[PDB]
Amino acid sequence: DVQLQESGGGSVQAGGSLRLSCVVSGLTISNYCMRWFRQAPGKGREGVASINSAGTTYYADSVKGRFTMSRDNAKNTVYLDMNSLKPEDTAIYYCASSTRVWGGYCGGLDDATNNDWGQGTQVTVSS
Repeated sequence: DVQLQESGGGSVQAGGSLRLSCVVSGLTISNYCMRWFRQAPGKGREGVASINSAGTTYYADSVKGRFTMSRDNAKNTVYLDMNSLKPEDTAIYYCASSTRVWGGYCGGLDDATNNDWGQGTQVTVSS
């Protein structure tokens, strides 16, 4: 039974940084593509970052450089470090594992199929 629990969302001002956490239960996160998605207000859910079993990371065009994803295997937890946040980063950030893919590789960033999903965490970035 795969459970993902996000935390660390909050209000921050543009320029600032935040760190999100996603604690995973029922899977070893090293063996899967783990992912961050987000849904901005009124918008469809979008891919943000992902990390394959080799710990290689891929990032969406709009966040590359600024955002970084990593992994802590002893805690079975996945992080997103968001640096130089902008008003457009305001969204519910959701963590996911590509549970139903055989392989440790990642689908495309915007590939919301094959996943178990957490519940989301709110990030608000004021001007």
